[PDB]
Amino acid sequence: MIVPVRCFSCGKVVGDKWESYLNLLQEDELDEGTALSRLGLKRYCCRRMILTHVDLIEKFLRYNPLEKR
Amino acid sequence: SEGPQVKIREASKDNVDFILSNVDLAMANSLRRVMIAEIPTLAIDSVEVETNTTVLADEFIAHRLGLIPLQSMDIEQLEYSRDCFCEDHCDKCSVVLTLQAFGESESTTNVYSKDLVIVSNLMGRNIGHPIIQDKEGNGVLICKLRKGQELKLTCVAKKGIAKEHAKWGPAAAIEFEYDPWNKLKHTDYWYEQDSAKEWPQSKNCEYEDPPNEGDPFDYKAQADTFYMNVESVGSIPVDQVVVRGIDTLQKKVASILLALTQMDQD
Amino acid sequence: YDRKVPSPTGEYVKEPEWVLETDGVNLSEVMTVPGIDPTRIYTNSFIDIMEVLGIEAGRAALYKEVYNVIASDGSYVNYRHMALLVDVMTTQGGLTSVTRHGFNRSNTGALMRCSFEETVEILFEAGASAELDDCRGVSENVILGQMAPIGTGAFDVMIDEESLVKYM
Amino acid sequence: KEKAIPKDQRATTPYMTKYERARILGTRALQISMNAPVFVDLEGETDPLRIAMKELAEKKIPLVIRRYLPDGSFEDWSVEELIVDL
Amino acid sequence: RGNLMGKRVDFSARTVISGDPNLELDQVGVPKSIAKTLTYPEVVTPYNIDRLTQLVRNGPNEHPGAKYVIRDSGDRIDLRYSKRAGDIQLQYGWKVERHIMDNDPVLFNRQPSLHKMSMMAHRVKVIPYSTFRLNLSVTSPYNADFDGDEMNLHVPQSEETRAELSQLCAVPLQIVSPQSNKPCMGIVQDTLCGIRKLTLRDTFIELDQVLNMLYWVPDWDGVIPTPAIIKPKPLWSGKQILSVAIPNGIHLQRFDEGTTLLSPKDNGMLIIDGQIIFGVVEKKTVGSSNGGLIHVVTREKGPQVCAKLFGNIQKVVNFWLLHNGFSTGIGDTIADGPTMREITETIAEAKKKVLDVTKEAQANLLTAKHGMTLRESFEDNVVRFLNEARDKAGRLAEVNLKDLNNVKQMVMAGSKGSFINIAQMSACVGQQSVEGKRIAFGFVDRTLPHFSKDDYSPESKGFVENSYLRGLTPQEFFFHAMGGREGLIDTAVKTAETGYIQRRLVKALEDIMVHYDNTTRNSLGNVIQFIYGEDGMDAAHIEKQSLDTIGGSDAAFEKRYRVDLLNTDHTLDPSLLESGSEILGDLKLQVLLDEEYKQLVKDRKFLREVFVDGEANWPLPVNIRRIIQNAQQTFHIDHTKPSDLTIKDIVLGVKDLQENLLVLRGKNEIIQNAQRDAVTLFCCLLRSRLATRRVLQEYRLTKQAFDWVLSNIEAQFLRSVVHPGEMVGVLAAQSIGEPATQMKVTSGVPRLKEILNVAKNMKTPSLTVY
Amino acid sequence: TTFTHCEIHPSMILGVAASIIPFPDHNQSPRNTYQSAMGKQAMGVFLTNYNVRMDTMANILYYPQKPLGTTRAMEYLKFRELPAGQNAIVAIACYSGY
Amino acid sequence: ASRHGQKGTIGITYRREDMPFTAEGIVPDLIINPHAIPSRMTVAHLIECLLSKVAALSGNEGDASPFTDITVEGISKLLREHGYQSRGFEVMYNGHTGKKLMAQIFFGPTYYQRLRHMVDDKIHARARGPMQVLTRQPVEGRSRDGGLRFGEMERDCMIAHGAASFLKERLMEASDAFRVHICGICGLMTVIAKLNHNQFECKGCDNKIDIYQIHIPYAAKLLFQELMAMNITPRLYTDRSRDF
Amino acid sequence: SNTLFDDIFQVSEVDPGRYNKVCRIEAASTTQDQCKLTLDINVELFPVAAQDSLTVTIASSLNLEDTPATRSWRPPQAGDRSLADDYDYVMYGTAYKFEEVSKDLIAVYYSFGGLLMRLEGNYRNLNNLKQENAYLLIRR
Amino acid sequence: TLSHLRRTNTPIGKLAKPRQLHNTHWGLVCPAETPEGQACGLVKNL
Amino acid sequence: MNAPDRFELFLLGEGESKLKIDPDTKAPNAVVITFEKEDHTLGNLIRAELLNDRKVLFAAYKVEHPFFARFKLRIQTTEGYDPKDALKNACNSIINKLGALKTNFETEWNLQTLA
Ligand SMILES: [Mg+2]
Ligand SMILES: [Zn+2]
Ligand SMILES: [Zn+2]
Ligand SMILES: [Zn+2]
Repeated sequence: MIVPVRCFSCGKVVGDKWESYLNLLQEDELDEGTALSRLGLKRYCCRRMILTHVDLIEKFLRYNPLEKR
Repeated sequence: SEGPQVKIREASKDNVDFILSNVDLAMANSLRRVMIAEIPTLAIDSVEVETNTTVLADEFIAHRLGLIPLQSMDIEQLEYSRDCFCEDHCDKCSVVLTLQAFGESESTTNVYSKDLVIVSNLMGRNIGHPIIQDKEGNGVLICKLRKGQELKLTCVAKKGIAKEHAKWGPAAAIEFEYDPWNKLKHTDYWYEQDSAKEWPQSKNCEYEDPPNEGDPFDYKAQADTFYMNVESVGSIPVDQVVVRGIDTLQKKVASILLALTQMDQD
Repeated sequence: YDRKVPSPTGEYVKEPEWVLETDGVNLSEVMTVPGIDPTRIYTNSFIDIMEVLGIEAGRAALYKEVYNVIASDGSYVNYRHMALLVDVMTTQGGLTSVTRHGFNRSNTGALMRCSFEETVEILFEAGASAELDDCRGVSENVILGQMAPIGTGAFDVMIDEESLVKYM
Repeated sequence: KEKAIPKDQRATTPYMTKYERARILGTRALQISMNAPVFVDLEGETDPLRIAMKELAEKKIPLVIRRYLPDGSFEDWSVEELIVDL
Repeated sequence: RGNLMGKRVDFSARTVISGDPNLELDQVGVPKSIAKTLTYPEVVTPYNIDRLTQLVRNGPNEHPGAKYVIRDSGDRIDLRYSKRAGDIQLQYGWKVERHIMDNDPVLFNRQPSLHKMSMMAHRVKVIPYSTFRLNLSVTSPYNADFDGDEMNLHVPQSEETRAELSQLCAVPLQIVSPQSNKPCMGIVQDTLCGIRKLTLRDTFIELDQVLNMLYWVPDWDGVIPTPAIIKPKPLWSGKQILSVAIPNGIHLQRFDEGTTLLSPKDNGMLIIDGQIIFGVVEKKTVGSSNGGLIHVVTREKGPQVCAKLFGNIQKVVNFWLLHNGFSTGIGDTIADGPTMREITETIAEAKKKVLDVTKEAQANLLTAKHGMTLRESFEDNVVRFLNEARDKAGRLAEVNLKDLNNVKQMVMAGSKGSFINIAQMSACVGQQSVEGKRIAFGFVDRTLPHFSKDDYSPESKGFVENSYLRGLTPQEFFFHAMGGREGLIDTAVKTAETGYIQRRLVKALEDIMVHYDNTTRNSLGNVIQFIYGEDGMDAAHIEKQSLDTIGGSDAAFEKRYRVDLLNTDHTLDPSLLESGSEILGDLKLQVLLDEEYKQLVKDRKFLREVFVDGEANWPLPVNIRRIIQNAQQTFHIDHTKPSDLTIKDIVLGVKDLQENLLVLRGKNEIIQNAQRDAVTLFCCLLRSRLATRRVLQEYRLTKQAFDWVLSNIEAQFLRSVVHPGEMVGVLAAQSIGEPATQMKVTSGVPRLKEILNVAKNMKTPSLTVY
Repeated sequence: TTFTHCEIHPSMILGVAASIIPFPDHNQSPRNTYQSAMGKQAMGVFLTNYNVRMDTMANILYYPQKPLGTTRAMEYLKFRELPAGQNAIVAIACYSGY
Repeated sequence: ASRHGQKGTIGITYRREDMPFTAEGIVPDLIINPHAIPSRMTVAHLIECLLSKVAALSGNEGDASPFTDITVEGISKLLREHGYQSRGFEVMYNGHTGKKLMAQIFFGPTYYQRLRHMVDDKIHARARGPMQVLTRQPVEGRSRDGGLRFGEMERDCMIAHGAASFLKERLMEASDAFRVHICGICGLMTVIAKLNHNQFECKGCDNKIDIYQIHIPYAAKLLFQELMAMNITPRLYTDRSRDF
Repeated sequence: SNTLFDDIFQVSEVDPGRYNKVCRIEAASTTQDQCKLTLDINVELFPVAAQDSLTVTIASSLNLEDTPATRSWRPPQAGDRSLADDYDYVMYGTAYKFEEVSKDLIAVYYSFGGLLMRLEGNYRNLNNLKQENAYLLIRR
Repeated sequence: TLSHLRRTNTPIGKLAKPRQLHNTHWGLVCPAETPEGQACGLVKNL
Repeated sequence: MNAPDRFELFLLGEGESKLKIDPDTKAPNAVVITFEKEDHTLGNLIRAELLNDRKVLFAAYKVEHPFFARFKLRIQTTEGYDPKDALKNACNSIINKLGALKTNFETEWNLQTLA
């Protein structure tokens, strides 16, 4: 749903690069591979972690909250 | 001092690359294994949820919190909860963090690791602070909230080793190679037409001379001159990762010796 | 076809012979045609072999058919199993099928025969005929929940006082 | 008792069968587990099955097998005189 | 059927199964929760009072523990809710229901459970997790894998059933199946590949790894074998290390095509005194095959020794392959450019031949093969050409494959795959057939809406020219899918029909048993066979042996068997025995030899009358060749010095051993005749093997070795006799039904059905006339 | 030279389940059938409103990932929006016999 | 299971320090036996692994549509452009010792699916439990602590093994076992037994000293009572009347 | 102990076959015209080429002084003296067959852990080879 | 869910083999998606 | 659920000792040492260092089951040399070698600039 905190294979921290990856794709008009390389993800285990992630939390946030406060 | 040799090729805050020469294969493998699975580290272990109106589950958030890397430079000054004399936890064996996030804005608000606030007495130690390793100054994207949603929880972090759970692992990928030219014939290279042309040359090949191209196979040679590269998640400095791996291995061997002496007495 | 006939020297050699394969079976009429070898004619249908040559010949043909079916896939089974099956099928003088109209119509106890098929009909017939079941079968002993006379139950274990007195 | 064949004309195999051995061992193990007198010296044993196996090896089981025939007759064979070769 | 013949039972467990290479053959891993749930009632005795008291104190929440305590009055106490009064005092004769501990025998089964080897007894091993764990070598009898399969476990509740389970249904006792008198278990998958890779001549192991491999063998004596190569570096061969797991005294010889003692291809097998001399170990040696290492070990040393062999081989090979490695990838299915060119040219030539035959048929100059229509003959020729094209392309690809190819390694070791698999993955999928015929014209005069009407080309009628590596074109994909659908439907329908057939056969032959008079009778007492199997032997003790008298030429028979002391044409060399100087010119010994030769000639005539085809290899109870080899290797026959045997001794020993070969023990003429007829054939084999010339010239046996051979033959024959009380009816029904599940004229399941049900009218009646 | 129609794309002969298999033309057909059957038992995200639906049983993968090797047909099946599986680093080897 | 018919269960779990590793430090998240490839001829699995490796390295989505121009040779060339062996083989090291494996391992990403079948949802054992009202046998269904079925095939296998005592124990002690009183005159089990008063009576036969007790399955008792309802008289007798 | 056989052979040819570390060499005796040797050699540790002369010896033991699974093999110790010190290639194996080729020609088959040797020669030259284990020593 | 919404069924005295994949099925029902049990070939997917 | 607690891998249980040494009757001067809550990390290192001793004839280690975190080490030395003393020597060699390596790594690291 949300970006994983750690890479499954090796344990590198990748949960702090989702916003940077999206910003590189949108504002900088960079390709996915170039953005992944620029973010410091060298091993394809982390490259797939960030490349194949699907952000379903954005869709889940479209529903009105069940409980208010 | 005339024992194992070390030559650092590249040193950084996240990766340390070195050549470990005049050492045994068993020793090098044990070093990497200990650096992967037996270096103590501080990580969130228990979470109590006071309010959770998020679209995510409590166990989901707890797992994400437990995977956050925390500073563990002074971990040796902390005590194991199992070995501490306290009911549940105290300042001598645990660190308490608090997270409070509210959707005060119409747009989506992101809850990061920087929002965790330490409410325990660190006693002048250097542990507990979440690691920030990005330009923007935020940390791990723990969660997202919309307007009207609140996340309130308290985390208790205890020291442990990656053998118990991977979240305590302070070391990322460890490059480990030896004999890049296959001079010991420890591998039979799979090939279709030419193995040399079909198998790319490792970057470490520049540090060893190529085969003499006609010399007899050396049956007296033994593995040595290992090329290693340790990557750290940021919990502790990479040089500290290596030093504490060696320390842990030494302590384990010393424990074996001490147990042997204890049995000798009886 | 290739058949191994002993050579005049003494060795076994293969020689070619002409064999006629026919669709349809008229064994009695074909066997009397001059020129053929009546002592080697064979039929796929073991029923005709049984009717023309006898129950023993039908037994042999049935075993041959079963062996052919088993070995067509390349599998091998010990002779005695197929021999026992064919002997059971031919033990009453005719070709007894393995269906409810064959072995299930014998006199082997209502409690045993009803366990296969036509349970209620068999039980009603037994009640009408006042059948007596000796409970010699595994099915009967299983229904009654008592040790069947098979394997470890095919004998009675008794105590030996003659040896008890001398074992001290 | 016309169904009891005299010992002088027994025609059954003189070798104990696998089923006979299994039942003898099980029965003797049950008796031992129910606190039965053991006629063999024990060098240290707690399993009734192992004790029964020792008794069978030394031919000290006071049991006789009554082998039945399809006609209803039977033959009595002592465990001591039955050969255990399987 | 739903509540009496079968019913729900207690003291049972079910869960997913897994493979544990570190578990013995008969060991089964049981989850701790299942162990804590299942209980065994143990009677309190002076030998276990303290242990049972400790378990009771432990209680039902700690393994090992106890759940109930039953007093001599029959009342039951739940240890839960009972601790209020403290620990109970145990008394003799009480029962403590305690958790199933290690080494407890339990019955392990897998449905459908089509044969007796699918339900065997295992020893419990309490392990951490939520899955049963079983040795890999016992998967074949269960017909089970680890894709999600479940197996049932049953716990006996009495000492009698416990002993019966451990003495009749134990896994080691079921190694040699009676269905095909060959082992039913063997090395499989990873271990079958690893042993083949380890036994290669190029496999050498250094000291450090050799020590660990040796220590991995539980029964290793502790003696380090001398390395094959001493200088300039100590290196041990894979054969040398593997020989440690084989028990001493085992001899095995097998010759493959072109095999010689100087085996240049390292094929065949030769093991002497438990040491592998030469030959790569593969499925033919450690697999579940007739005459293999498993068969020899289980028939010579015993089922327990064979079970230990399984574990030793698995452990050593698993360690070696763990530290060696083995994989497979896309590169293994790729052939070089020249081979692909040759394959393409072969397929093109086959297609050209198909075009030529099609053109001739369209010109009407083709004559129909006799007994078939023109179209049928044309289709037969086309199918033959295309099938031969696929076979040739597969042969080319396999020849091109190198020794380092992983798929080739698997195929050579016999672990998995085959020539058809290699050809389809690398060269050509081939012709697709539905109902044994090419793809029919589903549309009007065409197969798909992409060809022209009345098209008979291979690509139009379903010939997949491409391979899986290349990929199938859409039309080939559809035709291949049609074939696969045919296969799936056949699988389902045949499963159902075979299940029904197996039930019918078992119900028909359930009540047949061998009685103490060796007769096979049903519940009614009716005699089915006057002696089981017409020989009185048990299938598990039958082995294939060659009859040396039926075969061979007359000159060979005369040379091998005839011995003469008067003439000098077939004289016996005086150096073969210590009395060869005074044996010449003796009429008493001459008449004895004449009688022996006359009996041998009569035996040859009878054998040729019985086996008209002249086949000499038939299943027989006792393996005389192994007995002779064991005698030779045990007594260290000199092979040069003359033996002390005498012709009188040899002849009389064989003759009187024929008397000790007893199957029926009646003391009347009828039973005596039956006894003679029961062993007439085995007597023929015995006489053929233990001949005077054969013994003195070929075997060089000594007096002591000959006596030992006779005694061992008698013991083996007496052990091979069928045990009274065996349910041969159920055994035969299962043995005939189990192959049916895996199953011009009708064959297979339809023909088996037509046989079991006496059909008045069959599909394809036929006559064979000579 | 008498064609009257042309296929839009042969890959459209497959169904919903069979359109997830990558390179199905390189596979034996029974394996394709098995995968078609099994893909309906893989965990994913059946709907985005599982937090408001009350079904008897439901399974939701923590971190769904879209396949690295995708098929053009899946774009219309929304496999990249609600994926059922993960991209695991797989090695084909005989390591320990387990 | 993967997307190619390759389904399997987790035999065992290993930590990162015990898993094999490459020179790059990448460890496998899953290991499958090579022997599953040849017989099943799932070349699509290998091609998908190679394509996924290339896609992960280059930052793209692999085009795995069935009928296209993509070929293994092209994927291999692309992979070799990234500094990896063209066929995806990599040199690996043993995690226990660190020595290079003699053979090279096919290593790469692959799409795997978690199926609905979990061992924790199937594991169940029973020593004793509730019995059904009708047959007084163990109840069906693992959710209700039910037992397993010892069917006709299991009975036949045990008969072949010759374990008569085990068969009897399974059918009686591990399942319904009922004691009934039968009259010696009539085999009918219509004997009223006042066990507390130690009295027995078979009204109709006018006897009180000719009663026997037998142990039979409750299913057998139910069958006999049903036959009695259907007017059939199964009379149980403890002595033989005809010779063999 | 003592040399059971010794000779000098001229390697007629070497065949690597399908193996990468083991090669089969055919050689004939330099002094006897009726003596030939076929031997499997680990060429990775002792390469052999055509037209090479090899001194071949077969002994019952490696200890110098005569001493006519025996004992647990142990790594060589410093200062240990044995026949192996005088040669380059040493193997240990067992004889598994003696075959009569002609009236006076006898062949002995040896197996060194899967590496096969066949020594064919006269009966008066191969009379000291027994059905037992032996060491094979090769010196270039 | 998509496959279930696009499933079809065929009720099986008839003299034919409806379980086979006919040629006319091309482009109309999936040639590979079908149950492996007793419904193999009777349940089709568009 | 029957998954054992993860701390069982390294934490020693009640009534359990780190080392369990028993004589081996298979050969003279041979001993078997069971290491509890230990794995290949120590097994391989200790065995490799033992193999370097000239007075050690046999040194091997094995892990019977990966489920349990314990391994067995078989050591056989020459006559007159105690296997216990051999193990002590190997452990001391390991400690000294590791200390030297640590000092070398520290001195080398102090010479860098980027970190
Ligand atoms: Mg399965
Ligand atoms: Zn990673
Ligand atoms: Zn504390
Ligand atoms: Zn009455």
